[PDB]
Amino acid sequence: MSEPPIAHLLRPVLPRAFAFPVDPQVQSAADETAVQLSELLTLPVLMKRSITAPLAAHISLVNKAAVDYFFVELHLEAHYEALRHFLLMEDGEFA
Amino acid sequence: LQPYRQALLDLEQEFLGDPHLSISHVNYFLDQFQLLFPSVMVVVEQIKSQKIHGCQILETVYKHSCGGLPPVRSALEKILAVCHGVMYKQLSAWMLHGLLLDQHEEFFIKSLKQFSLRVEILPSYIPVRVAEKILFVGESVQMF
Repeated sequence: MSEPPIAHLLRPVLPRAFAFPVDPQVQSAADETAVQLSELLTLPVLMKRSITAPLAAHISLVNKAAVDYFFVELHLEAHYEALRHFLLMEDGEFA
Repeated sequence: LQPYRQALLDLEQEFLGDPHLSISHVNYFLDQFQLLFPSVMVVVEQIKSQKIHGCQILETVYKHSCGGLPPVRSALEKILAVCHGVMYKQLSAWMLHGLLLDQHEEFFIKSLKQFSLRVEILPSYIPVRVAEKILFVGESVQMF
């Protein structure tokens, strides 16, 4: 339960994590020359969506990060747990 | 029609070369075109009167691809190669990225609805059976 906010290991994932896109980004530029060379575009004009795809990588990191701060750092479940305990009267004695 | 342009250009060079060349000389050099041009005319004339639409043009030339003049046959064949490029181009997507890209024209494919073959338009030389495989691949990619 307390494994997710490691913080010190979170950093290593990132250089590896953004280096991993570099590998597609490395082939894509050269292959962009091949795609450009082939019939102007070998694939349909709409295929250019492949070039903007890396954005997702940043998106994943953003969401996961927010969750830990919102959850373990801020111990949110406890706030829901107490609200249930006192406002919905789960705790028997207090009610 | 490009070679006709080159030929006319060349004649001038000879006239520049010599100041007195008979018209008959002109008749001889341009007389290979005297026959190809009338023929290509009907290929277009059919297109305008019948309001041939979309791929149906691909067949209209192909039926005149059986022409009894060897030059005309080679001449028209070049055009079909050019036109196929687009068809190959539109088929390059529906089969691949599962999306039709057509406004008013068609590539013989009209979810699991709005997507079906147009028998009228289908070119004859392409067999109906292969078209079904194509339809299957595009619908297949579209669903997943």
